[PDB]
Amino acid sequence: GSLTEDGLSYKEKFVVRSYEVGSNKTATVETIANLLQEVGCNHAQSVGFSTDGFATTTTMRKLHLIWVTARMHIEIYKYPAWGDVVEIETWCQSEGRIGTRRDWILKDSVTGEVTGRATSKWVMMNQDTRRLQKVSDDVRDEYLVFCPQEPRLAFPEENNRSLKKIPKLEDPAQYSMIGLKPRRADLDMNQHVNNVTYIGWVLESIPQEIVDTHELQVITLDYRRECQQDDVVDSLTTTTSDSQFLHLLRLSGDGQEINRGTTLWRKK
Amino acid sequence: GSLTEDGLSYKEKFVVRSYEVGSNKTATVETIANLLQEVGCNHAQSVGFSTDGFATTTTMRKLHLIWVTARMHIEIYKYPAWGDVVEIETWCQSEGRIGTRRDWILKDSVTGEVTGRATSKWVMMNQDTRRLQKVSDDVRDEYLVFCPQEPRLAFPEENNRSLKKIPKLEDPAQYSMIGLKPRRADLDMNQHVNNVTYIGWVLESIPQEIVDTHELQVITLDYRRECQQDDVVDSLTTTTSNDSQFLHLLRLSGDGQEINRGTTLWRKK
Ligand SMILES: CN(C)C(=O)c1cc2cccc(F)c2o1
Ligand SMILES: CN(C)C(=O)c1cc2cccc(F)c2o1
Repeated sequence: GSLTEDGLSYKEKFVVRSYEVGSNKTATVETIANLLQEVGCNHAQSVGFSTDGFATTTTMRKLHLIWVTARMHIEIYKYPAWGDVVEIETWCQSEGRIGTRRDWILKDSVTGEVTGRATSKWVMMNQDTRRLQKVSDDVRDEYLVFCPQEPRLAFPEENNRSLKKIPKLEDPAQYSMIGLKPRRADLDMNQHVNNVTYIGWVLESIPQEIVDTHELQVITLDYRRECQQDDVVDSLTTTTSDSQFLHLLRLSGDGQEINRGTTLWRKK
Repeated sequence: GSLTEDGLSYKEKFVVRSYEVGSNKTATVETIANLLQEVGCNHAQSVGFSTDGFATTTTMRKLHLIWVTARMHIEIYKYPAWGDVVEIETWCQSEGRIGTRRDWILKDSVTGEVTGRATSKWVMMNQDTRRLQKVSDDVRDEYLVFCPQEPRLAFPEENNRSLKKIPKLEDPAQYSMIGLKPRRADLDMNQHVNNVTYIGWVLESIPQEIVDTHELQVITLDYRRECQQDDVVDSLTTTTSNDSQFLHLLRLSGDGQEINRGTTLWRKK
């Protein structure tokens, strides 16, 4: 991969692998989410930020500050098949004192057609106390020289799906998958649960008949709290409708919320 | 990737990804196992066999016959770091009427040094009845034109670890991880549990202190029976031993039916 001509975005190509595809012989949404993370990491390395998933500066590191995902929104028009080459372009933008945004555009390398798009909201947090904080001028100016100055949005449309408020699922849930636990393959280099595992956990409570007859078109996920390595999760889903679902991940014992989200599925 | 000059082996390069590494910032053994699987699949595609993990012929497909892994053996000398380029060469050999063998050699692309090696034994099974069978001349002859004629072994040594008999762990196990269940990401295109998930499950019962102070050098895993999508597994481990060795057993959570057995060898960091 490489930074583009103006140095304000990064592109990379990936060939879809045999173990990365589902029953349709096309990439799963978790494979897509892993590729989004990989290209984000390579963009951070290319300009000198940390390469641990937190994309921090030396100033943030001394203060024990990190960037954490608050929301992920992905829309796929066509999932790439096994052996296909997908090109992904990514860029970031500061969103004032609130935090930052990372956007992505996925294209079929052969046709040049846009096959997907994604956006994510990130907030600054002290890694020890877990307390959020606004972004100061000093940290903001370190990032601004690597971002487009004029707004560039993967989801420009007014009142689009990426910015909608997600309600809390009410008990009883229509469907559930209980007792979900991470294994070492679900952890990152810092022993934290990888963000993509939560997408997988949300999808576990979708009935297999839906997965067999529909394709996932849109997923919006809010991240409220981390699942620790020794935590156990319950995945809950209720149909709200194309088929739409409301989702909730919570700790198996006390019922503490870790994530909430929505999915939109199209009949095959 | 591509078939080599003589057409009897296949090579492919991979760059280690950010989400593919563990706490050491180097590729996990499950990332290595996935890469071995990917290069095996690309080798099968290159010569016309099926690309579903079973590497079958048209004759096998009509008879509902598939190849399934009976044993996997991996030895890693150096795990590649994030951003490193690893080159993997793979080839197959028929092992008479018993089945076939697939071998791999992993190299550091920059230095050319061998950083790992692996071997796997495959048997022919009817997909529906799950009954094993010997390999007939007709099936054997279809594969032989794509294999070296003279023996070529990733593990040539006379008393090598890849062919040792594995005993059955006796209760009580020293360590355990109970209630392990596959999720959709653990399944292949045919909705079967991916072979690499079992490696992950075996490793779940190794204490975290061992993982934090040692590096996995060798893993030998026997595959006895499949874990279905709605099955639940228990992973059991007992120390058998600057080197630590363990004996492993995966079995169904309820009736205790064995699905896998294996051994691991770890060296102090
Ligand atoms: C969540 N954060 C802070 C990031 O991922 C991030 C921001 C950014 C700006 C310019 C260039 C980059 F590579 C950037 O990475
Ligand atoms: C487990 N099996 C049967 C295989 O993976 C296999 C055997 C083989 C022989 C020549 C060339 C190939 F590509 C081969 O693939």
